[PDB]
Amino acid sequence: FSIVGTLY
Amino acid sequence: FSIVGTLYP
Amino acid sequence: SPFPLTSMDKAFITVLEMTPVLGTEIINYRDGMGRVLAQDVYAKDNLPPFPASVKDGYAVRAADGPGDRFIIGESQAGEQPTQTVMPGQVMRVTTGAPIPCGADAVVQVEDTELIRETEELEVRILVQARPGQDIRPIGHDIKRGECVLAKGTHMGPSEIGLLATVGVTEVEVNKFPVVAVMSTGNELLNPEDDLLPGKIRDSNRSTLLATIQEHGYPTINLGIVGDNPDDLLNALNEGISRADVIITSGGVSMGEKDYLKQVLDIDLHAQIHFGRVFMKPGLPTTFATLDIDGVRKIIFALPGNPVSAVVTCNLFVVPALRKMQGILDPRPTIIKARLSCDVKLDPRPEYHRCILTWHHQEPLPWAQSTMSMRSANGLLMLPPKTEQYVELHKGEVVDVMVIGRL
Amino acid sequence: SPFPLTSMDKAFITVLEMTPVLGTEIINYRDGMGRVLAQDVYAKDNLPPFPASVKDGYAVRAADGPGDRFIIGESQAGEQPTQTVMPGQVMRVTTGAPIPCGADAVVQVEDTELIRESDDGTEELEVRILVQARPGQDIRPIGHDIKRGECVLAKGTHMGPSEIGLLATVGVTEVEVNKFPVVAVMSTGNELLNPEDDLLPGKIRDSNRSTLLATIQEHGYPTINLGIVGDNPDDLLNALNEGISRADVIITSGGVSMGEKDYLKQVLDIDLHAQIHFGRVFMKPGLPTTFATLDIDGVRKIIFALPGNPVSAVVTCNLFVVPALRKMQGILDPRPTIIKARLSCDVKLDPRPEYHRCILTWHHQEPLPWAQSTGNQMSSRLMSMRSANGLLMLPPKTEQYVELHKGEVVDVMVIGRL
Repeated sequence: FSIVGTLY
Repeated sequence: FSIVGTLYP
Repeated sequence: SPFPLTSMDKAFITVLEMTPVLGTEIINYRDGMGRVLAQDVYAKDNLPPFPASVKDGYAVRAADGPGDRFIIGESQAGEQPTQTVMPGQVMRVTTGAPIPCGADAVVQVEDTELIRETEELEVRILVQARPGQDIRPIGHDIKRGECVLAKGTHMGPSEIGLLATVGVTEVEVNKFPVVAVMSTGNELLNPEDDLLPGKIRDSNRSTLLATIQEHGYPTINLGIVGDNPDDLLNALNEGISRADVIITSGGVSMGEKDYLKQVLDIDLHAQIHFGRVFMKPGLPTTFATLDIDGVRKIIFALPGNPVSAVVTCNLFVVPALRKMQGILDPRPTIIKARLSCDVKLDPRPEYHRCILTWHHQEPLPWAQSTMSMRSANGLLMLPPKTEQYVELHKGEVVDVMVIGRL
Repeated sequence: SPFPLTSMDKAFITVLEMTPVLGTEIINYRDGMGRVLAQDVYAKDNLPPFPASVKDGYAVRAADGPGDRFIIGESQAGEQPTQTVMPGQVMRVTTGAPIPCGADAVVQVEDTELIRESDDGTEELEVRILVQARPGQDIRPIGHDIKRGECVLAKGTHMGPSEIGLLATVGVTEVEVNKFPVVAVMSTGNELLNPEDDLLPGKIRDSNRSTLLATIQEHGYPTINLGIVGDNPDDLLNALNEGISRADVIITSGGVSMGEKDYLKQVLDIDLHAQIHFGRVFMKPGLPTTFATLDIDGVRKIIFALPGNPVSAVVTCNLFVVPALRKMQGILDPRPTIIKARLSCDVKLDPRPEYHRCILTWHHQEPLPWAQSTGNQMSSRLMSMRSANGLLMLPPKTEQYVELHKGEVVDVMVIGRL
């Protein structure tokens, strides 16, 4: 869980 | 759009 | 008679087509949640009305560049500035404060240094500024006369605030459908009552009401009604006069005891569009319309089975209610998800209450058929069994209908 | 002072950790929408209490097999059947009707044929069973769905319409649930006018207060409008004192942020003796965001000071306030739902983690939804036939990823019920 933002 | 569940192999 | 098995596809489009759109009314903007605008909304002011600073700093002259500057004063919020920025001078500004004449750029406080001074007197600008830097010009957000909200808009919190921004505190929106809910069946007791032989408690009425109330529609509790033409007629007549939509649950669908469809046809002379839907669950689902005084009321007769009631209510009633309140596309949101469990397929299109859960770094959500701590927000849409596809396995992409908050 | 730039990750966990869980109260089941059970719920009855037919047909004996049978009567709903099924006899049953003794299977009407009826033609007398039935076929035995004394709902359950109906089923009309947080919202700034008022020179209309309240009310929590408050220690302290006495959460918007003009934090620390956990969050928008807790009489109130910027207000509210509110009302996992979607528009990345209001759209056979970013204030309002239901979660820019393109999988936070 992250409140920032992930990538792909 | 369909109110019936669709499928995909 | 017995009514033809209506395909699930046809039953759905029939409900929407036969369902009318309600009239409009004037409401206060604070009551606009979930409402659909029946009008365009134009701005009568510029936003911002004045050039506003984006950063907390100093209004400078870009032509002056970096260097030592005199602080002639401060621009307060809510006050139109009286001073004019001359070459070699600056003015202290806060975020949202008006930009004084003479200045074309704003340098933030992080790019400055206090040189010499309750009042500051001199400051050094440490950077070169571009014309228009950190400044909101007049009408940068909203220009005067511009349409900020088009008719057909399904308003949320932001749309309420936009109304408050432009100053339109009164707007024309479609009415909300008043929905009457009743339960039929001689086996039904009130939830407050202890069980008597052959009797069960009425749970459908509570669930249906809670379902409609969740979408913010006003509801009317017609209570438990006996499975007989006299009591049904009285309840239906009351619902028709007091509500736009009348929902009933329970009662013998099939046989000749179909008092519900007897009353609808003989006494009320309503038009029954379908009485059976080829689906699981919810086979004995009935939809009827009734024209009184040039006004069309809609009537739903849902199956007595608890699971059937909540499923048919989300499949037929809610889309109908959304259309009545002016929503352009009243169709439910359907998403792709993965099956949390293997499942046998039914010849009928099947629907299960499920729980959508997104796992981290995983593109598709998982749907778990009825975790137990969470309320079901999805409706699993199983396809009818055909040929090789007799069974669906864990991990296959399936359709899930959103029925609650994700 | 000036407060350190708190990372977005730390700011979020600070809010949740410093946010208390409210006490409980007894409510009626009809008022249980969105409530979290603070108790186990036991069934005092079996569901069904009696063997019930699944299909419209006849209660039969499997040992009799197919053939001609006598119709001794019909099992009515709401009545315990008085007749007993003898060999060679059947009883007509509808869906939900109690199964009479002697019968162990039910054959639906589709697998039957009416042989002979009365001379009046008003009564069925003899029927032919066309199939062989298995014992227990199309019958719901006692407690098939719910057994007596069984836990049907555990404590911690966030209830929806079905959970209400389940309570009505078992007959538990009174339940112990967590209280809902009372949220008070105010606006600060000498430039603010009521939306009902025409504009004056240097003045704008207060939109944050309307939006914030609407956001909280969408989640079904009770709200209090404290109106517009002047940016001065006296008026702020009065508004805060009123909000504290009346609410569990106090939200404010506007203010001159940091500096010696920071009345807001001056009142909080000096006058109110509240603890300010952070005053700046490394984020966009909503950099000047302040979160504080205050302990009075063993009760912890939480206070949010959101930026005056309209876009910042709604964004910070969905990021910090709403998860905190969900924790107060007893939800075990108050964290927001984050889903994967594809970008509908190209976008430059900011050194700060950036959040954009966006519109999520699912298509027919497309697996991932498309997230169309709303630029901010007005951009969407040309295509805003739908309200923004998502919050685009952009990563902070790096030398590797400076800009994101159309089609890439990104994180989107669902901020409204679809």
